[PDB]
Amino acid sequence: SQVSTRLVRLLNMVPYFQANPKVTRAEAAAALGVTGKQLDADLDQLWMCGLPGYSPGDLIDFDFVGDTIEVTFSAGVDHPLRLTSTEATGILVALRALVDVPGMVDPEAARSAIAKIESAVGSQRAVVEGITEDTSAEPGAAATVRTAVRENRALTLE
Amino acid sequence: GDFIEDSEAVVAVDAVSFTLLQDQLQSVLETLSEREAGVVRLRFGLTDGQPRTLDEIGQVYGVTRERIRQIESKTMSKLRHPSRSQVLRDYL
Repeated sequence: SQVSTRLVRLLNMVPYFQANPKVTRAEAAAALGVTGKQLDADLDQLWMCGLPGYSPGDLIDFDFVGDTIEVTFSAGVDHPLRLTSTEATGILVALRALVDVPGMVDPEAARSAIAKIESAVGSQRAVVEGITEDTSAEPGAAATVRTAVRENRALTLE
Repeated sequence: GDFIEDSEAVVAVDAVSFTLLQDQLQSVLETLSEREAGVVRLRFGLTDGQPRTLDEIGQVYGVTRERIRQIESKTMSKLRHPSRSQVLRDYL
């Protein structure tokens, strides 16, 4: 439900703040896709909860420098929560659907992402799989189109 | 029964060390403001025998819990300065 998603986001905020030492308010809001007031309320709620015993040196403590967020005591929160079956399956399905679409994404990048996600989550051959291990059907026009899009250069198409 | 050591007896060295630690901690806390010193004493339970909770202190001082947490964080950051920790380094 909504409460479960809020709990997951609040629990995973700490590793995100640890990854970026001086992430600003705007970057955090864009990353989490939430309004400023909601992010402030979640930050306040996360600030006053931590280790049992409830000592100021035991619970989670921050360090506000102007409009920047930094973590000084993770209170044991060092890694983000694992990936559930549904979200991992959806991500794999989306990647394997978009790998076959020409020009939207590089096939090598999609294959690397699939391999890394499968290694991280420990999936096996009993999941969604593609048709061709190596396409090799691209004539190189898609790469040129993507390069022209990225660099904003003139392109000739027949 | 004459070769069994009583492990619950006072070592007669931790008592004097703890007394000196309390005196030194009071001396260090005397260098702060009244508000921060009172907040730290109430939160850590240095006052009489036991600690309190963040909401309780916020209600007693009539301020928001966010303000109490910010005050405690600032005080702890200040107390981590080497000047106020060099004296207490040898006690740990």
